Amino acid sequence: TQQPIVTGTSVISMKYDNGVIIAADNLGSYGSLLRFNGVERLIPVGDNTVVGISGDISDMQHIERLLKDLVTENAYDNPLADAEEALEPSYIFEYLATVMYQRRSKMNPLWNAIIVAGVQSNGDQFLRYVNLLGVTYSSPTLATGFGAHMANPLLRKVVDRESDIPKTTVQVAEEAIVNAMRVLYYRDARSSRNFSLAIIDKNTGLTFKKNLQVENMKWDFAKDIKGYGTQKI
Amino acid sequence: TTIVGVKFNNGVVIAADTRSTQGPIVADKNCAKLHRISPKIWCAGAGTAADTEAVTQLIGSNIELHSLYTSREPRVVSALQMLKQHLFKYQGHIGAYLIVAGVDPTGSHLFSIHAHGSTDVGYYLSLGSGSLAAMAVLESHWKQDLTKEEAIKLASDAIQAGIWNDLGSGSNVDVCVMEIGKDAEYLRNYLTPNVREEKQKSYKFPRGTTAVLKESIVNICD
Amino acid sequence: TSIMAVTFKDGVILGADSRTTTGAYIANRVTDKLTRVHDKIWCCRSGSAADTQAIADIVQYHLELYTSQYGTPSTETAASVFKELCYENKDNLTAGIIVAGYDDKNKGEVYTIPLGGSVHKLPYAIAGSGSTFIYGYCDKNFRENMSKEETVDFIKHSLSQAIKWDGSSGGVIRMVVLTAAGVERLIFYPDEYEQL
Amino acid sequence: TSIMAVTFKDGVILGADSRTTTGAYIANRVTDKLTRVHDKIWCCRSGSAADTQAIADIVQYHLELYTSQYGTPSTETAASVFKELCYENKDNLTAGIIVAGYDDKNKGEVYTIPLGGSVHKLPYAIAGSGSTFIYGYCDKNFRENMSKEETVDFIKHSLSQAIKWDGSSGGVIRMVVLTAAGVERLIFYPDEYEQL
Amino acid sequence: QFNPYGDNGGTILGIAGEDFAVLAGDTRNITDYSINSRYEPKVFDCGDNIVMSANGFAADGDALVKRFKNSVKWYHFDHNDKKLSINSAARNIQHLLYGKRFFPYYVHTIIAGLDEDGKGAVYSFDPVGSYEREQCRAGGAAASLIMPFLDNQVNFKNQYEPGTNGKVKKPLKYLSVEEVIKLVRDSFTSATERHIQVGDGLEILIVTKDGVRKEFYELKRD
Amino acid sequence: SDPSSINGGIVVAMTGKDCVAIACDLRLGSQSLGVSNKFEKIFHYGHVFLGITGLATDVTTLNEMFRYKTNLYKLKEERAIEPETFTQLVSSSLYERRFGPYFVGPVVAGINSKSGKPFIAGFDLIGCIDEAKDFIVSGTASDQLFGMCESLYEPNLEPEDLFETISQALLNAADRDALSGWGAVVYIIKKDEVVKRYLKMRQD
Amino acid sequence: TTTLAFRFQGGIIVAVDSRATAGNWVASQTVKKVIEINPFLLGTMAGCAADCQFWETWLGSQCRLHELREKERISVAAASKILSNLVYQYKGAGLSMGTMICGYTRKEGPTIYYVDSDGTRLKGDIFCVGSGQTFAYGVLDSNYKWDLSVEDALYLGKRSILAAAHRDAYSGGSVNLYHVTEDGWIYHGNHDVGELFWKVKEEEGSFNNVIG
Amino acid sequence: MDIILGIRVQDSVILASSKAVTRGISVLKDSDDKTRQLSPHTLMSFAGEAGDTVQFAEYIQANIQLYSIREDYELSPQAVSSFVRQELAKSIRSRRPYQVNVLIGGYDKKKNKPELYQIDYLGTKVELPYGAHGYSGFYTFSLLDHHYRPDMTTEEGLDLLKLCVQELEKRMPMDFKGVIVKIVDKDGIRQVDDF
Amino acid sequence: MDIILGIRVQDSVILASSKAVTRGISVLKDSDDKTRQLSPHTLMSFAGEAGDTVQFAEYIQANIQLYSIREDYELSPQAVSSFVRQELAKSIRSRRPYQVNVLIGGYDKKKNKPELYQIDYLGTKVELPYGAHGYSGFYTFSLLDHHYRPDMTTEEGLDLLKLCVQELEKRMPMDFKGVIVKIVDKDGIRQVDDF
Ligand SMILES: *[C@@](C)(CO)[C@](*)(O)[C@H](Cc1ccccc1)NC(=O)[C@H](Cc1ccc(OC)cc1)NC(=O)[C@H](C)NC(=O)CN1CCOCC1
Ligand SMILES: *[C@@](C)(CO)[C@](*)(O)[C@H](Cc1ccccc1)NC(=O)[C@H](Cc1ccc(OC)cc1)NC(=O)[C@H](C)NC(=O)CN1CCOCC1
Ligand SMILES: *[C@@](C)(CO)[C@](*)(O)[C@H](Cc1ccccc1)NC(=O)[C@H](Cc1ccc(OC)cc1)NC(=O)[C@H](C)NC(=O)CN1CCOCC1
Ligand SMILES: *[C@@](C)(CO)[C@](*)(O)[C@H](Cc1ccccc1)NC(=O)[C@H](Cc1ccc(OC)cc1)NC(=O)[C@H](C)NC(=O)CN1CCOCC1
Ligand SMILES: [Mg+2]
Ligand SMILES: [Mg+2]
Ligand SMILES: [Mg+2]
Ligand SMILES: [Mg+2]
Ligand code: NA
Repeated sequence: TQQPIVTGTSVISMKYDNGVIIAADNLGSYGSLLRFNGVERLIPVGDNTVVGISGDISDMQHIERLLKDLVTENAYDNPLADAEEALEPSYIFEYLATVMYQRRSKMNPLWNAIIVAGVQSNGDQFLRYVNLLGVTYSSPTLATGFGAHMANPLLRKVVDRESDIPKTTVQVAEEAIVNAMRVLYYRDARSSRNFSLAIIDKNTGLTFKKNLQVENMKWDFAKDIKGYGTQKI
Repeated sequence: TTIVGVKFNNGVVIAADTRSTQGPIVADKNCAKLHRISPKIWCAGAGTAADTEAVTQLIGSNIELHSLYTSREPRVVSALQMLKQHLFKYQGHIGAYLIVAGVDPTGSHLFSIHAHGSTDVGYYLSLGSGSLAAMAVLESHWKQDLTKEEAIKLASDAIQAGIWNDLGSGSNVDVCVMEIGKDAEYLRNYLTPNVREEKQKSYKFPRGTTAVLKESIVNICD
Repeated sequence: TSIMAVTFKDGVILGADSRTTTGAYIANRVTDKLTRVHDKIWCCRSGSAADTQAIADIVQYHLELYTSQYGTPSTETAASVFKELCYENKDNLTAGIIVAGYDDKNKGEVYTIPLGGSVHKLPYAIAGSGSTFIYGYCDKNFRENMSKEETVDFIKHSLSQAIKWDGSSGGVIRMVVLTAAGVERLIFYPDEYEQL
Repeated sequence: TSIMAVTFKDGVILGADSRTTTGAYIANRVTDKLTRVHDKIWCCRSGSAADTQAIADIVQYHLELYTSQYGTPSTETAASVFKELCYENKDNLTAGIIVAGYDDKNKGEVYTIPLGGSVHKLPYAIAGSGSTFIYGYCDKNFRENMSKEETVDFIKHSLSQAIKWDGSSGGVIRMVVLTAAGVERLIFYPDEYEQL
Repeated sequence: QFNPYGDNGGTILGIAGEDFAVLAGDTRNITDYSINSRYEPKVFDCGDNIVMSANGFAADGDALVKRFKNSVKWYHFDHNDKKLSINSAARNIQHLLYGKRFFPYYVHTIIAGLDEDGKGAVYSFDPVGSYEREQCRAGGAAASLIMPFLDNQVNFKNQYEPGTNGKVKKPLKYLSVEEVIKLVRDSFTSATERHIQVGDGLEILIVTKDGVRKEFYELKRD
Repeated sequence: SDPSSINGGIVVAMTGKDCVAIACDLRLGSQSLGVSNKFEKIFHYGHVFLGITGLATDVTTLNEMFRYKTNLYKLKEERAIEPETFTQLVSSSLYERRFGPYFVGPVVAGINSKSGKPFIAGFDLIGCIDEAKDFIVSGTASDQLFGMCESLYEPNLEPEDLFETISQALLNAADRDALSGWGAVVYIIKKDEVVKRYLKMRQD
Repeated sequence: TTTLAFRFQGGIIVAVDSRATAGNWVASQTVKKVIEINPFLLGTMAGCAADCQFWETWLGSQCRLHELREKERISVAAASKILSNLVYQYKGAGLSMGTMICGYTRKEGPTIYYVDSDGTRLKGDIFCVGSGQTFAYGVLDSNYKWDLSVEDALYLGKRSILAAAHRDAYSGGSVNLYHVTEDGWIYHGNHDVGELFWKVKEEEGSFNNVIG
Repeated sequence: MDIILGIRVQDSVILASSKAVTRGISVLKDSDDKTRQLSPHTLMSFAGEAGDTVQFAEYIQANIQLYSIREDYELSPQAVSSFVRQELAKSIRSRRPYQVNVLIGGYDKKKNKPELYQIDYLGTKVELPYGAHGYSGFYTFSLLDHHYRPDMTTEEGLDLLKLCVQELEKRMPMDFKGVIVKIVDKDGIRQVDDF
Repeated sequence: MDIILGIRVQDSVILASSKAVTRGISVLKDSDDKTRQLSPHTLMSFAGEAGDTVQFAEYIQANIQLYSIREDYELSPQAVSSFVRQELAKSIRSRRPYQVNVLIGGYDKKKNKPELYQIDYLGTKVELPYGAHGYSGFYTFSLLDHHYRPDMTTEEGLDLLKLCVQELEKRMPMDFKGVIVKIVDKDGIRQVDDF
């Protein structure tokens, strides 16, 4: 039985025609205190997978070490470690999903919500979620925390079902993700302006973008707002 | 529930879904969450269904009497003040979360009231279980100097976000447009994107299927 | 919330953020926490939005009725009415209010009223959840008899830090200037204050 | 507690107050919260005195055994051992530790380990109950590549404010300077820092 | 305090014919008032002409299905590729569930297939292992809505022969696969209307001696 | 100690072509113990019918209360109360007890004598009106009734057909609820004739 | 549930209902609450369905192992005690079982043992177990005599379950009858209450509380 | 308190009520009459919380007797039962409710019919051919379902009642020290002294 | 379970034990023997938590019988009681203690004296002229304080015991369905069939 201390907020993601996009802000909250501002919550595994993690940061750092160790262990006695027998997103996910459910069953969970985004060896897009309860699900769009409430509605307007994926380009998909991150900065009290974004394409590969900022924000209309009702001045 | 309010050029528009729940069960598939306080002051309600209805009727009654007393068309701030003082008095036990809007001699207005009696002001607002789905849309597409047709679209789009993505919201979209200098138009079932598909079979029973023990004529007359 | 009120040479300035939270959700990102109870007597509200709102409305009513009978009330009088409500209903209220006003005799005055309902007259006052992070900064940087421009910078820099560290604070920085000249409303957007 | 560790040009400086409380009673007013785990690797302890003490003793033992086999450990290695204890025993510990050390290759380094057991490498770090009051001040005043004298003043002024506002903090300000030159212990009494 | 259980919603339904059996289930996955997936299958082909679904807490349901699939695999290894009969699978599942009697799998389980005489079979389980063979069974969130409908339309309960003075019951008879699928589709559309955790899509798995076939149908997405 | 599920019971109402139907079970128990198999839950005030489920003492109390109120209505108005108006009276009366409510689930059914339109409505224990074209359900087997009505119902049924549909909705829903059943009554209501039938159902 | 079993001149009668509950939700109406352990041993089920189902099937496996090892059918006493010693090991953990081990052996004769989840084990001539045990006792006790005929005893057992199925909200479905003699157990059919009630009411003239 | 039964037959209503008054581990009395005569042809038995029972019974008794004197007329059993129900229906939403369950047996002289009403402390009224309060019902209802006939005589009703008491004495955990039986018919109320 | 009594007289020990086995609102059995013979001249009655009672009694019985076979010798009542006490003294600090109270009546053949030991579930042993467990003692102890004499015969002891059962049947709330009486003397253990 735990309680989360230093926490990370929403992780959002979606599929597009050739691959997947995933994003998450760089904040490490300590309750209401916005304590740490240089936290990377997107962790690449190889050149074909990115794991986005929210929840407890100490448990996130533990998972980082497991994935780091997984790459090492896979390389052992494996001449095709950088080829046919490289780590797939589906392998990495199933490993984590096994761990998450084992820990909840021992009543000592890893207090996290995880999204594994990647591209398989056959070109298929991989996007699947797992959390502290060991609950798993997949969808064209996936998000954690506040992202589930605010991002998914926006991302589902772009890709509402499976047939909408081939029709969605990387330019359109990235635009929707960046818009969603802005909306979260407006409305999530444990979010930050700075964030990271990752694209895993079946042609261009892994593109990891750091130090992004939310921009083109609408604040001007605030100047006209007075009191809470009757106040004219 | 999912409810919104949006300001535009010459007035204000409010909208709502039409689902009513009792646990995980849908009690009413086409309920009316848009309430008339006065002819040109309408209220969208989320929370405890009976509270939103009763509190809106009570203040609407007192507003009518006030309008008759003062020989003036009622103001939105009067409804806002009366509602918030009533709700505050009951310390949140009357679970009404309202979006109050309307036009009056002062202009066009848009407010929100919480159950505990706190009021907000804004150009676009959303309340209820699907308020986060709706506000995501409003924050994405809202802009200054909206037209009437643009505001109705934005409002109904915000409600749709709740209908599809929130389990506490569903069925149809109701709208009410309050423009300055015009009558307020109440658009009941403005959108109906959740029509039930034809059933595969008719379950009309053969007459005599049900076993009966007694029969009798009931007297309803005097 | 992060709120503050600072006296200076020509009068007093009130300052506040614009964030209203229901948990970790921001219900309103453009809130006006600076409220008028009289021409040149304003207050900063922190705590329960419903409670502070109801109190400010009653005080506005009392001071309007005071003005009708006895003329313009003092800032001390306004603070006394706030206190009386906050103290006598302390078991049912969660309101931390800063009262600030401008007389011509007494110039700028600031009174802070914490949870208990006690009154404290000060040169400057800070309150709200985000005030904890700027006690050190505000104490080191505050000076008496500052100019208008210095006081605006003091409040801007202070609330900037409070907003930076407090998740319950954010949005725009609203300010209200109270002098003999009149009442001036100021606003400052994230793109400006964030990179101070 | 109020504690902090700050990197600078020549290395790193650790700083702390000297107050130990059992409720509102000050059990020890001359506490030494700066503890040596290795020649030039020290830590600042906040939280449970018993827990942080037991941890530091185990870490000192591990690094002594490390040195016997593999030579001088890095500051990162020291922080890793702290983390491992704090993370794996998070349900039974209340320890907020700042680890600071000086390598000749890596120069001054600071790692903070909050309650959860997470590790965060930073330019400077603040912790303890009194740190809340100086987030604003420290962010505005910290600069990279400061001198020794500037860094001492930064810590002195910062902890001065933390002590001023936090009742759980007080007494003297102890500091430990970690450079290539060696290890220097500093102390500052109330009569000096109070009137800054 | 940490709560190890959750509710992922949805609902499932199994009907047995003379020479076939169906096991249906909606494809919606939820937590609280949010939708996680609109298409997340929970009816699986487990081999040996057995289909299985464990509805309730998805993590427990996936774990159970995974364990049973693995049980079938080792049954082949240990008993010379013998086919696991539906009655033997049921008993095996009881032991899987009861093994966690004091820390249960929060799922209502249903399996379907053909018995050793070639006739359609449906077995249903409680969360701790009690099981029973039936012609009909609904499980999950909307089981209370669907089940009485099946009692009426599959086992002809409360239906008497017209003109017999409620003395002669409507005779029991097997249904065609075409009639059964009509009942499944009508059952799920009705359940989708009044239960917020049910919707999005419907996936049916039909089992005959020829193997396992699938059918998919859209459901309302509100 | 959940007032709504001590005594048990169900009520369902449906609309047809120029007709309405309202039905109820006959059980009254004290949790597991069945006490009475004659406890009817449908009452009428003129041509307006009211069914009430929930705590039996409140069911009896409300009947007596609405009889009281409709009798005075008739004396002063010099006419029988209509379903739409009665529905509003029920809502008022229930919300009057907002913070100490009657633990009931009432259902109004009837035909407007002026317009001829069939009318049904349902309420929560505090007064929220639930108007419906098709059907209204109430009781301890409300989930079951929702599932039966939502599948079996079709619009514009003739009185003789509507009787079969509502009776089968009630019967099969009641058999999946432990606290409902033990007999049943169905009212078929036309513009100027009302037939009441007692159903034969399983007695367990 | 409602289960009974009584001893008489012509052996043992065993009668049970067939309802399963999940609160006020009727989970089933067609459940088997008697387990045929061997041609001479029966076991009734009441309480948690899974506990009853699982452990009484397990009991049958233990009784089979006994006759393999000892080349002799297990006694009713020994069979009941295996089960009672098992549940006593789990005492406090939360098992809910109300059982009756009924059977015939040469050394014992017709014998009934009541066994429950808190470790109680009692030999006796008459027992009624379950949520509706009291309703069954009322009819059974007031009509019971040792000298009942096989025909009358079968009916009394059937009528006692019917009585409970009627009044007890958590009992019903159908009646499953059994008769245990020196030659073993004999099944006497499944009797749906939907038809049995009206048949009994008409023929017997009882159940005057109900609207005929 | 504990056991109170009621059986309506062809021409009379028979009420049986246990004689034991227990407090703690002591039976304080074994001859207690748990009933009051409300009017010449109406009898009310009662059971429930200590003190509340008698206080309520006597309060009702006083009111019915007051009515009788005022109008020089006996209220019908139906009318008395409705009055009693309303008093309990008020009570349940009071600061301290009466925790009393009652059976009202009466003979309506205008209809020439016996009537038995069962009312619990919530104010839940039902007319019945036979009734019981408390745990008694769990045995007697099923027993009476079997043995009761609507056209029975008073003597047949007493034998039917003996069958209930015997079953209760056999299977009930507590010693209730037998019952006081009373018959209500056209000639009024009388007590059976040898039961 | 509930009522177990014991009376030591001149030449014997008499144990009375109630026959009722109640669960819930049903008396499941009215002929239950709440005792086990530990050895030819030692008898143990028991009362307490369901299941625990018999499980404990039979466990002790098995151990004493094992000792008898091993040594070809009967343990003294004092020795048996000390063994039983120690088992309960262990039990009370176990994960799940035996909630069983016992009376051990025995005839010591070496001393030619009857002996009665009262041991509660905590392992609290006392030798007594008369003993009881549960609520029974609240009536019987004072009664025996008055009527008991140390030099009484077995017949006088049975009359003294009848006086206890009568008092309990009068004042105890629950119906305990009479008692099974057993006598322990120089000739061993025998049961009184007509009580
Ligand atoms: C969405 C649907 C909430 O899920 C809306 O808020 C909706 C608002 C609404 C307004 C007017 C007309 C219809 C609908 N709210 C509800 O439908 C509401 C949900 C709700 C239930 C219980 C609550 O407090 C415990 C709060 C909100 N449903 C109801 O009010 C239903 C009709 N009534 C009840 O469930 C009965 N309540 C009475 C009050 O006390 C608890 C039980
Ligand atoms: C910051 C956010 C924290 O102190 C500010 O004080 C801010 C002040 C403010 C906000 C809006 C308008 C004027 C002034 N306070 C809030 O935003 C306030 C946070 C808060 C709520 C309740 C409190 O104790 C009762 C204390 C602080 N937010 C609200 O009041 C919002 C509108 N409502 C709720 O959270 C609903 N509450 C009602 C009270 O009970 C808990 C749920
Ligand atoms: C400041 C004072 C408070 O945050 C510091 O963190 C300081 C750190 C310190 C003190 C001495 C040496 C090195 C570092 N902490 C304390 O003074 C500490 C306060 C504290 C107590 C308990 C805590 O949770 C378990 C957290 C902080 N004081 C003590 O440890 C004193 C010596 N002992 C107690 O107060 C006894 N505790 C035992 C644990 O539970 C409650 C009572
Ligand atoms: C009557 C109907 C009252 O229940 C009978 O006792 C009946 C007996 C019976 C025997 C064999 C097969 C089916 C039914 N009992 C039940 O139907 C039983 C009631 C009950 C539930 C839980 C209990 O304690 C744990 C005790 C009695 N119903 C069930 O077992 C139902 C089908 N299953 C569940 O409630 C599942 N629960 C069991 C406990 O663990 C969590 C899941
Ligand atoms: Mg200090
Ligand atoms: Mg929806
Ligand atoms: Mg029943
Ligand atoms: Mg009653
Ligand atoms: Na039950």
